[PDB]
Amino acid sequence: EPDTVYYDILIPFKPNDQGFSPAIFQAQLTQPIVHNPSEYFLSVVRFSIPTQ
Amino acid sequence: MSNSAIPLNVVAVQEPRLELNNERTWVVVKGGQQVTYYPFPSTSFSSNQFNFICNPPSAQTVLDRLVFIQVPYDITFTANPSHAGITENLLQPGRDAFRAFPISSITNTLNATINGFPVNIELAQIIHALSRYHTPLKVKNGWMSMQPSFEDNYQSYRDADGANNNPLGVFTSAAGLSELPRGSYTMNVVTNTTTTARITGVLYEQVFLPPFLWDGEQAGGLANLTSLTFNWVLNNNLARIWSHSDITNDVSGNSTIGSMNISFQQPSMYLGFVTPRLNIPIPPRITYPYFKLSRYTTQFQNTLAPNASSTFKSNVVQLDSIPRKLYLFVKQSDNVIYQNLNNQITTPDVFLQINNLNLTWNNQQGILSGASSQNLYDFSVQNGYNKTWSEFNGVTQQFNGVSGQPTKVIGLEGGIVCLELGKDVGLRDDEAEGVIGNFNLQVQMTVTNTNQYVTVTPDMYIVAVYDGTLVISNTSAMASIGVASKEEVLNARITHGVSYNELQRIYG
Amino acid sequence: MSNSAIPLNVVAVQEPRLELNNERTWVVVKGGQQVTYYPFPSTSFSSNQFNFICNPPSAQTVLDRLVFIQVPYDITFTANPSHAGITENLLQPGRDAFRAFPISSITNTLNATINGFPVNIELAQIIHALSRYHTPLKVKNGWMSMQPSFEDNYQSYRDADGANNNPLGVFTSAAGLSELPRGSYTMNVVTNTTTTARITGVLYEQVFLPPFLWDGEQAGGLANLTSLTFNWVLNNNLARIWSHSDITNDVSGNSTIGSMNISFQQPSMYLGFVTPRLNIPIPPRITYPYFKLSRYTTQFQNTLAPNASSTFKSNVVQLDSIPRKLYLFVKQSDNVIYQNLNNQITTPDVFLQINNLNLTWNNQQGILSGASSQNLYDFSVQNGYNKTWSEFNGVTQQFNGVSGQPTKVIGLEGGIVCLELGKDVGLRDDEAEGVIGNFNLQVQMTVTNTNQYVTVTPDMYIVAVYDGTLVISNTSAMASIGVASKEEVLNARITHGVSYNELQRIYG
Amino acid sequence: MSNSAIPLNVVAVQEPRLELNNERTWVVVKGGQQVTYYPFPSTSFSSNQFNFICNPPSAQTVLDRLVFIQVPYDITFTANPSHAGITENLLQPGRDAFRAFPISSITNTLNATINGFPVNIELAQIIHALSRYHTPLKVKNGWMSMQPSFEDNYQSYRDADGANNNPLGVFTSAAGLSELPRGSYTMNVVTNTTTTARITGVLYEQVFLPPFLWDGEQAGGLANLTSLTFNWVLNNNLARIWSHSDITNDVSGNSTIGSMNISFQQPSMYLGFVTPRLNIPIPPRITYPYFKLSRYTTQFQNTLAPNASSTFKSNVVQLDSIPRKLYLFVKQSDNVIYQNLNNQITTPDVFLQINNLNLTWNNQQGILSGASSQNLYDFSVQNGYNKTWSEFNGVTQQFNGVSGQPTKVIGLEGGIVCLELGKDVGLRDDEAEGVIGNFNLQVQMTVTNTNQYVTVTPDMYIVAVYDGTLVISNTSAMASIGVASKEEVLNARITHGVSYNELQRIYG
Amino acid sequence: PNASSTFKSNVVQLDSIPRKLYLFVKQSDNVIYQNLNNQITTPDVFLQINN
Amino acid sequence: VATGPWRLIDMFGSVPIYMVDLYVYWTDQTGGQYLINIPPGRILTCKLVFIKKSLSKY
Repeated sequence: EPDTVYYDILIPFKPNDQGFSPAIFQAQLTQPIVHNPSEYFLSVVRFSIPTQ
Repeated sequence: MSNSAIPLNVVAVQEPRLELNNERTWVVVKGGQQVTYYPFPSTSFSSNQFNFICNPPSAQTVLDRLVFIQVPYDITFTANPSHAGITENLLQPGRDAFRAFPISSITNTLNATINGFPVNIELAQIIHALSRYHTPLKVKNGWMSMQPSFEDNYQSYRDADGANNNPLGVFTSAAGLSELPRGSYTMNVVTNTTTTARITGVLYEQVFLPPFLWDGEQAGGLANLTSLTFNWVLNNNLARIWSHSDITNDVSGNSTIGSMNISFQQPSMYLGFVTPRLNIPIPPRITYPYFKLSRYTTQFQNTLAPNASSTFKSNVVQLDSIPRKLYLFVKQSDNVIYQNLNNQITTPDVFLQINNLNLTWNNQQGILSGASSQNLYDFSVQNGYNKTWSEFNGVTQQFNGVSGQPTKVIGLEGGIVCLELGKDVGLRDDEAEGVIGNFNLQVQMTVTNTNQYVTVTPDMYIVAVYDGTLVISNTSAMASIGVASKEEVLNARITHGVSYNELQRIYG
Repeated sequence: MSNSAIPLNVVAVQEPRLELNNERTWVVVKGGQQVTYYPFPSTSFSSNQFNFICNPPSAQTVLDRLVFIQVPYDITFTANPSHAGITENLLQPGRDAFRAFPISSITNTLNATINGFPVNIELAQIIHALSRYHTPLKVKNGWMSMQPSFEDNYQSYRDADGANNNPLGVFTSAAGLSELPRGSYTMNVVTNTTTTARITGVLYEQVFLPPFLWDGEQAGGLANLTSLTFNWVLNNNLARIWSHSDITNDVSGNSTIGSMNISFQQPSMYLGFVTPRLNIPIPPRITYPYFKLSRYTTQFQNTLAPNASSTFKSNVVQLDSIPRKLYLFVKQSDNVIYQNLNNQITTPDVFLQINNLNLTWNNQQGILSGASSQNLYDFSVQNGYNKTWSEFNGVTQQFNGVSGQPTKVIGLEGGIVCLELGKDVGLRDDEAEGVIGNFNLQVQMTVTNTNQYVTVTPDMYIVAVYDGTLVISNTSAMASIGVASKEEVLNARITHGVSYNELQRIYG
Repeated sequence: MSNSAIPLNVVAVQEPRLELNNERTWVVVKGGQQVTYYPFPSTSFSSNQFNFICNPPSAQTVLDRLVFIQVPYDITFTANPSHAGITENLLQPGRDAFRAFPISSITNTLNATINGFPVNIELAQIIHALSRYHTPLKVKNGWMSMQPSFEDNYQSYRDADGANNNPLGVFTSAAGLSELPRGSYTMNVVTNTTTTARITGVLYEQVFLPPFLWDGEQAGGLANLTSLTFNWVLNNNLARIWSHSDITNDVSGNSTIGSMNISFQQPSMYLGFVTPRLNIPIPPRITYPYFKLSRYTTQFQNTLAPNASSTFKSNVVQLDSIPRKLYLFVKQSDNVIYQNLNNQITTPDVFLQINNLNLTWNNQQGILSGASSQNLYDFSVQNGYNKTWSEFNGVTQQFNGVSGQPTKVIGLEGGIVCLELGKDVGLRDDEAEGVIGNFNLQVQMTVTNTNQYVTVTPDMYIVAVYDGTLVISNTSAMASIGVASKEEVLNARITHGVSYNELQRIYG
Repeated sequence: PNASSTFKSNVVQLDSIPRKLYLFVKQSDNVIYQNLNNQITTPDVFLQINN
Repeated sequence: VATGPWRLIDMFGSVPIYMVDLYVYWTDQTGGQYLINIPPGRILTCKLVFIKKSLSKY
């Protein structure tokens, strides 16, 4: 219910036995972030990617 | 009738052979008028995602609930320059065929938004458990059949071959009027040889998330939609489509296949739109039963092998309302089985045997602490299980009748228990299956590894299924969970009219 | 509960394990005294046509709907010049049986008049359409177990052997609690070698045509009949009873068997008369459901093979009343396969695969034209089709694993599309399933042939089936289609009362 | 209303895809909180019998109806002088497994007592017949899955091997999703070698009898009770559990396995007790349905074999009141089988085929004079016999092609006929399914031996299952058979409302 | 040249009951017309109505 | 790093959120997907924001 809540998404690092990482992360969160998302504009700050 | 303890009330009922007189009435069935089928080719196809976007053709056009997607493909196999040779064609006769069900298994997640309100499911892990029941033979043989449809019986592929029951076998050698095996699926082989294989065909997969339905029963369609649209994001690996036999390796072993490549072409959704007749009107706002699948999973470090037991406590999770049903099973860790694909390709899909489970629900601990695993099976085979007890508690000794050898064990499949909530948990007074708001539960459950070669690092899952009633209007897309209230569940007047079976029918 | 967009109403149910209270009754089950049975032997059978007549005892005895006719027989085969070869016993363990279903396949037409109004069904080809359609496993394995009744699933016997689901194998070799293959049905062999063979037995077949029923449940049996006479008339060819596999015959197209003759000894037919209780009487005049199959057939000159596609045009027709159900299967022609027995004995009972169909009901065209073959299968299964998607549209990639042969393709079975007009075509408003007027159809459609072995000239079909009511009173037999008026049908007070599915059962 | 000899009124029904407006009500299911399972170890167990005794948690706690007992064992075999050599492992790969349902068939008679009133049935002779009768695929592959369950379809184990469909084989050879052969069951093994073997394992078996049920559905749990107890009084032979095959042993009737000795450990029986929810109460005296099935037999000394024909007569008996159903069947040699270890182990429980049967009720004889042996299979599969016609009356023609080996006939299980008394036999009006009292019945019938090797010496059982009410109230529990009186049966108001195919579902 | 068959008369809506009506199968015309000899040779007659 | 002003996307149904799912891709002409790959030494980091619609818009 509060006016605004931030969330952080980070992906660590996972190689195959064959050295490769999928830059995807996915996660079921053990407890809801927004109580009811009908009244939120979602937007993103500060995202960053290793392009090495 | 009378004359036993309390006096009973009496009715006579006619036999079948003769009624003969009863009040018979001619009935006219009326659904109209034009019934159709469209093929919305997926816009923007790729190796990463298919995306369809398709709006109902006309005003007040009801939309049928079986939806699916066909996708023409191409694959090539290449030999791995170790263990060679390597004699004999890469693809074998009763050794290698599609994983069931293929597309769904390699889908990270699929999304669809009915009328601007989003609904999504998690196809990858949910499936192989949701597929195990509530399936009967009738239904298995029907709608489901289009996608490769047979399960994984054996704990590991090596042993299986060759059985009258073997999972990946060619169509001949499957007993008449019974689930056929995954080698049946017809697609052309362009060239098969040592060092090279390449194949092409076209696979139909069902859309699997309710409201849409996959069990053969039929129920109202969703008028009055404005715009449906789907979205398929493919799971990164893409090798997981294929299955294999650990046998063909052999003895080193670097599996003879050294790799694979999988390619796609435009694939098309297939929806059907009926439109109703003028005389009979459909109401401007209608309501539907919509369920919700979510999965909460846990990681672990300590492994067992090959037949050692242990214990695992789950992770505290919170659920927004009492779920209708709840699934709970152990499995070989996803984290691993992903690197080094050959294991990924030849690794089967079966669950460690649940020795006992003990669950602490809201305000309880140790619920079903004293139920013999045997007990955990009887409920529910009732809910729908459809596998035989022998499969549950996986093991079978098959002796070999020759001196002198050790006899040998096989492992078949794990139990995949479930507890309907008001039935097998016992729901506290003045509260019922529908009710909001919050609760939370964690299941601490001992289990064993039974697969006879590999060292199985485990994980736990928990697939919950909420019951909600969503309204589709034009244009609106209301959805509600916990529609009942506390006062209403107390002193709701009961009925002798309907009975728990009919309730059983609705899902699905 | 009143928590939804529109308030909804609540009720409670009790979980199966506890009511524990609700009103119980005691239901005594009254059935008229003196059920009897009797074999009515054929008054003047022959080799050409045979026919029985029986009269029910009186006005008040209710005959039952399930009738069947058992017929004893002998045969004899004799090895021809100049094939041999001529080695091994003239019959072989995996290769020989009766056609499912044996005397049904030979009948040119079965006529049976009731109470003085004659209703008849042609049976040579109409029987195989109806055969695959409505039965499920549990009912297939009941009454319909008396005739050798396992459906031919490959496109030619030649390939079948030896699969443990091969359509004509020996009892052992057929999996546990399943549909057992054709070969298993017993009759004694007095002799067998090369150059000669002779078998004797007694084959049951239950007379098919409605009213009389072949599906398990009982509906009030015809009464009050006054008199009833069946009579068959068989195809002169008669060689069709026996079926034989291809492999054994040698190359140069020479056939081991040809030729042979059949014999029949006077056959019988078992009716079951029941008579009601003293006090409960049957109404003077009653009313039963009255179905009516028909067949329309169109053959062409053009031919396709061994797997090339074609499109074709069915002849135009005019239909008196919209029928309940329709069947549209195209099969290898009848023009050929009555000429020159080895082929006549040999040919299987499968039809060509449907690449798609385009249909026109009245004044519209293009109905179903964009619906992919896969869609047809789904609606057909929904009607009860019962066969897996793999065989419908059949072909199979069974792959070789030897350096370096090519990899065999198998022609498998056939597809037989069915539509229900209210369910599937959609009838214009004011019109419904029973109503009368003149609606012309003409079903164009494209087809591929699949068996690898022979060229085929194909004759298309359309079976239609009207639903009427027929009243029996002694002795009268009024019958009427569409009972059923345009204004009455339009007004249509509609009951949210009866389900669809229960309605589904009293087929058909 | 309109157009039939008799106008019959109309109602229109909406197609399944389109309701779409009808009173949709949210329904909640409510059952008492906490259902918990307790394992009672058994004090006072021996090789001569098992003894259980159990206090409920209290009164006011509904005890669920499903019950079962899990028992651990220890069997050792030893080699036989002097048919030897008996090269190769004492126990064979496909050859030898558990009989089914092992602990049930061994039990000489079983007694339980609800709350003071004793209710017991005999297990040893009853079960192998009552087994067949009310199971499809789903129901047999469900609860009854736990004990071995595959029937003895073959007339001797000699002929079976090596068949895909063989009665007792390893799980490897079976058809996906169907009943497994008895061999699959786990028999954890200590050692085996020619001259010895030792197996050890735990086996589950469900209590059979009324009320407690072994069927698929489930109904209201017994309450309210104070005491319950079970007594298994085992049979004195105890070697019968294991089953052998004659092919292995030749040729003086000297067999590998003689002799051996079984042992049990302490068994425990599991039952779960639901407690209802405080708010909605359960009444002080509840009334259930109660069935009980008393067998009647006869001993004959007239010997017939290998396939000679004969006729018999039962001897008179005097049933107290009409029984709900009646299973008649000849079965081999009860006295004869027991002598010899050899006999107990290597013989199946099939019964000879009824060539024809005649029967007498009270006051009429020649009921079913001329009903074809086949006509007797037509009913019942109406009362759910659950096998093919072919296997009923089973004889098997299997031909062998070489010159010259005579083709061989094969033994098979024979028919076990049944008849519910209202439905077939017909009844003097004023007599129904419940009413007391006296009646007298004698069965005559002709059977023919069908297996090859052993000459059978017959005896024929006649089980009869009565119907009746039982009221369980806390102090004491009472029951009447003959709950109906004569004047009440006559003139009982008849109900078009309830369907008859519902009474199929009741039991059991 | 003497094998039997069945035939479905096409549907036909009338306004007023006809006093009488005559049904008869016969040799189909088109054939009779094509080719001069064929055209002269073949008579008027019909096929025998079995029922 | 965002530099202003807030750029908004919308949100729709009334399901309490249970999953953060995110995929990153890099594209080349001719426009093929190629899901990005993270090197041995670095961590990949987004941030997120929900704002209550009522503060932002009438």
